[PDB]
Amino acid sequence: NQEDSMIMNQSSIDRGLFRSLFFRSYMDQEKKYGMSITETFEKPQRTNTLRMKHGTYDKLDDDGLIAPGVRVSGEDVIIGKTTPISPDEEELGQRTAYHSKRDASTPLRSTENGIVDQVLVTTNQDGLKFVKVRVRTTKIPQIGDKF
Amino acid sequence: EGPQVKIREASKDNVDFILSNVDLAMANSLRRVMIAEIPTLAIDSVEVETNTTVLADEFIAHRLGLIPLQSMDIEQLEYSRDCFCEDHCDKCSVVLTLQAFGESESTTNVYSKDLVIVSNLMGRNIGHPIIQDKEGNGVLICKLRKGQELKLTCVAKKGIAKEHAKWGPAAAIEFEYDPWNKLKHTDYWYEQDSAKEWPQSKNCEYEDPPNEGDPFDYKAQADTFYMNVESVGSIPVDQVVVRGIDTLQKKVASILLALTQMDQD
Amino acid sequence: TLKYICAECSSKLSLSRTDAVRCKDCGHRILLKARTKRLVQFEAR
Amino acid sequence: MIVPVRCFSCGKVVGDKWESYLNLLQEDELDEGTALSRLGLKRYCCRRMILTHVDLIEKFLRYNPLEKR
Amino acid sequence: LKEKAIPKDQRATTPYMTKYERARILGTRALQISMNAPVFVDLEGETDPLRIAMKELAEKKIPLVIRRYLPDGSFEDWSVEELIVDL
Amino acid sequence: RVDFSARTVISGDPNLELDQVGVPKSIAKTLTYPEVVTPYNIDRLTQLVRNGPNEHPGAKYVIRDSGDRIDLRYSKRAGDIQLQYGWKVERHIMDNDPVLFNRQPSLHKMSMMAHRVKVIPYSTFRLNLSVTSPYNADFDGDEMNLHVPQSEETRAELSQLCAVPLQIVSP
Amino acid sequence: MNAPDRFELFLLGEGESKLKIDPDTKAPNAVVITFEKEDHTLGNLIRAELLNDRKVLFAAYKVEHPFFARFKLRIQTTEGYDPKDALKNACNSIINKLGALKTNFETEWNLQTLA
RNA sequence: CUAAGAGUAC
Ligand SMILES: [Mg+2]
Ligand SMILES: [Zn+2]
Ligand SMILES: [Zn+2]
Ligand SMILES: [Zn+2]
Repeated sequence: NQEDSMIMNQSSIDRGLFRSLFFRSYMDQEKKYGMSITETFEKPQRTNTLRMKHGTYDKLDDDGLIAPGVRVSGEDVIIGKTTPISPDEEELGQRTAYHSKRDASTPLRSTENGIVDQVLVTTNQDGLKFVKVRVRTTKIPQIGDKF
Repeated sequence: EGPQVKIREASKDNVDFILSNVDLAMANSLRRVMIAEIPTLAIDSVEVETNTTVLADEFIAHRLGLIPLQSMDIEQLEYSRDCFCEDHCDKCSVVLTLQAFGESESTTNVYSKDLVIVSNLMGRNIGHPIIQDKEGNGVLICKLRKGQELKLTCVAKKGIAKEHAKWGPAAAIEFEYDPWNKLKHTDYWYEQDSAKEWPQSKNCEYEDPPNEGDPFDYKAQADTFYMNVESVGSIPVDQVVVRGIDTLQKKVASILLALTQMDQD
Repeated sequence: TLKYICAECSSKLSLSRTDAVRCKDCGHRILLKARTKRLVQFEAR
Repeated sequence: MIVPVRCFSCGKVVGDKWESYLNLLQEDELDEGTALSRLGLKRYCCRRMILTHVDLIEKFLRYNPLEKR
Repeated sequence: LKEKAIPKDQRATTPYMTKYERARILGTRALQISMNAPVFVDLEGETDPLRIAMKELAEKKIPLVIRRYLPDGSFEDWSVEELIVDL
Repeated sequence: RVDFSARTVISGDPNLELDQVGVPKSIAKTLTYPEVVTPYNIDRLTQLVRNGPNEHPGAKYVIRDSGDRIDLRYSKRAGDIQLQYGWKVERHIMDNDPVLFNRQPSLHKMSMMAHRVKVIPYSTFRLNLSVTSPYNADFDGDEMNLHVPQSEETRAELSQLCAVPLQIVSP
Repeated sequence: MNAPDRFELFLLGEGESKLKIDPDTKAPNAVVITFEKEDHTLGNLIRAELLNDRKVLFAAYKVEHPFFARFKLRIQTTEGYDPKDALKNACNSIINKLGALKTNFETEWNLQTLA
């Protein structure tokens, strides 16, 4: 405990001393890039999607979200969004005319993890659907925390 | 012949005794073992089917893991790590189930008397949550407004307080020796007179006060300890002491066994 | 289809992609997705 | 939030002494020290556990449930 | 380079190896050993290139020379053999 | 901005030597050192490659002489890799590795001394109490940085010129 | 993140044994015994019982780091006395004393009427 | 990308 260090009792921590909850919210909107270029919340498919992130998409259900209660780790996709693009482009070796959508997903923070607490769907001022995903984790005191 | 014991107070949850004719190391080792080496049963895994309460799931799981459970026959249960089942079975765990609904117009208190044992116990005396108060309701687990429901299933394994403090059966253990400071193991802080400023311990009545003129006894060692063991409730307070002695003896015997088995190879 | 709950009715509403995001009982536009059915495992520690 | 199950310092079970404590303060008109001594909390580690608790769960319960069945 | 090279018979620098010279000699020799250069000393089981180079320096089997540059551009060539490693 | 650097909170440790620094295990797994494959170290480098990058100690990459870089993640599918003299194994930093250690308001040389790695199982850099005076570092929330040398020359001069014991008496 | 599992404090790891004995080259007839997954509880007791022995010249123990559950016990006995034998006798004495203590406590507890 | 704000250790 020299130089402003502290010695905290491990057993007291085990019984609930200074334990905390942490909530983080991710917001996402679908936006009208044009008259009929509206983004759509969905589960992207590798068959017809570009720039899909290296994180797993398995945890997303049909409407491109995650039901509350599912454990999520770093870089896992929690909001699946796609935007239309001009078709008939061939490049990169594995890009065919089927890749008519660009992935605009929102992955979880690369360092954080926890249980998805609450997802909320609603409409913005312009009338377009948007969502907010709140994720809950537990912070237990350890070596390095400041008191 | 050996360590001698004389107990002053015997209660349901406290035992107060004197441990004489024994070394300081032995008494301290016994105290440490009683603190964090006696196996006990406690809830370890929680499956939350439904939770519409105002508390988080891991909040309730943390509260549930801290509920004391009967551990009289915990020696018959096996650790989950050295059992042949997949995740949990009847030979190594006890399955409880909590199911509460807020059907009343007022707030409904979910206590620990509402926990129900589902898995068969095969005649053992483990699993039942410990009830202490006069009302009969155990630990207040949660509270429900009207229309809120909490359904969950708990798996309880055996463990020791080293792995987690929730498995500790011993609460606070009072330990004292040499109330009159005849061994001079402390140098008393004082302003005017150290005798007036330091209150006498209750154990000073059990030893002869120093004559105030005799020379310092440099050959005297430390013995005749005064101890008081409290029980959380998982096991009776006398069983805490007995099983602590047994566990320390087992540790020393295991050292002997390892020494002999590596001596023969 | 996928289920949601109104923010101020606690009413269960199954909606598809083409459905407008509203409550059919009060017209509220805030909806909360329903709890998942897959089991959740918690360490009581 | 809600009364802790066990004392942080020693580990004595204090989670079942909350409603009795409130009853002693209300029905018997006892002061806090006598009520704590009546429940068997003799070490000040347990006395601070019960004495300083703020029962925020009631405020949370005042709001209507999000999912009502 | 003929004009620059101070003849060996009238070098005027210290005969002691400096700390920087020793550090760079050890680094260079350890780097060469790591790239499968032949070893000039018998190994007693050591495998770390740095300590191999240290052993080579202890008994003066490092075939390198330091070119100490004077501020005017002239230089003196001191072999590692003849430099006294007092430090 | 440079690569092969780490930064985190510091805590004191009376059980460490003066020239040692305690390195968190995850930091030790992220930072790597490229070791040239030699007849003297073929066995242990092969063993580290077999262990892989997910457990410590282990290797994260294999740099071939052709320049191709075998990522040990996703390489277990291809099977065991045979090492050849002259290749490089980019492997986790182990014990007794010279590392430069710094506290950012660096006002003099002794604030950038070189320590020896000691892998520890927590999330803070651990250093001796006595060495905190040249760093002007407390443990009230201070953060410090770690730089890993990537060659034998830099490693050698970092151990032979910037080592903590050599800086005990300051000019 | 970097926090190790708690069961590592007492469960023997894979490929390691409870005891390992190394001869000590500093002094004659001295050994160093490393106990794995142990702490002050056993070390202090073993040290004290060894110091009770009359043919033990030196007995000490130390836990080198709080992070890891292991300790080192140095034992040096007189000539012609194996330090392993001294350890065996210390453990036997500890076991006998604990057994007598358990018997005495059970007999004293059985005499209670207010329990 | 830019701008702005709150900071942490000196
Ligand atoms: Mg500071
Ligand atoms: Zn089983
Ligand atoms: Zn509605
Ligand atoms: Zn207490």
